[PDB]
Amino acid sequence: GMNPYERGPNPTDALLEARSGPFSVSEENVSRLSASGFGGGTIYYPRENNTYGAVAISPGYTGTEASIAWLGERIASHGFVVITIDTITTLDQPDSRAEQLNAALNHMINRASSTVRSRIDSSRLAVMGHAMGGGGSLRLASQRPDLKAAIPLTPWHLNKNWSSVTVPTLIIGADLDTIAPVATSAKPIYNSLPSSISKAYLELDGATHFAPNIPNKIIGKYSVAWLKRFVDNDTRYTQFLCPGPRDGLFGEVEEYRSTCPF
Repeated sequence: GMNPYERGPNPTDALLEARSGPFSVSEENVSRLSASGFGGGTIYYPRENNTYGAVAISPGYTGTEASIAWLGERIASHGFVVITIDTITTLDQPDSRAEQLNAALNHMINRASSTVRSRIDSSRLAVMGHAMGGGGSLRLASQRPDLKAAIPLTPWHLNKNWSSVTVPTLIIGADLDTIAPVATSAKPIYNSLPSSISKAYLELDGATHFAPNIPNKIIGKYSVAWLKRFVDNDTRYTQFLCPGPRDGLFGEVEEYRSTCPF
């Protein structure tokens, strides 16, 4: 098609809500010893002979790669090369996690096997992270306006003012989070982002701080729609983001805000 970055079948709610997307995925192990500037991890990549955008995902404080593994694989299965990382130590702070997200992106582009490197369009990169890892994704986005998307999940950073970020950013909050409360963290972060960038706020209903650490159909669906729209420029996914998920009785979320139209 006209957009050279479109991958996969035309989307539906059911296809985005499924446990796995349409792309067969393989894994490349990144040992802690092979990793420069992060703690190792796993690269999930589509076996099909396309090039895809690449995504690095960081866990949060005391969290391991296993706390975010499901989301990396799910996203990769919709047509992305995704690394889920361990950090250098489990106690690393958000700004350290930002440096490690950068190191993880660089590893995929420079240090992985030719099998992985040949499937990456190194010009189309995104970052994600849970909690302090979401704070890391915000810091790195602020330093790297070349990134195509950022998805901070139940994020925390010391700094809530990310008005300098121009990367399309989807903030995911959890209404029952007591560890990084949306009242003091996710919502101040989201409202700091400029009106003039592509951004959205998605607050999960009945959700704790740890909602991102188990398979979650809503997180999977809208993370994939966000990356599709902004890493792939794929306007087939605009309809999922704008006006976006409904709230209330038959809805998907507690609250959704956006700078739609995209």
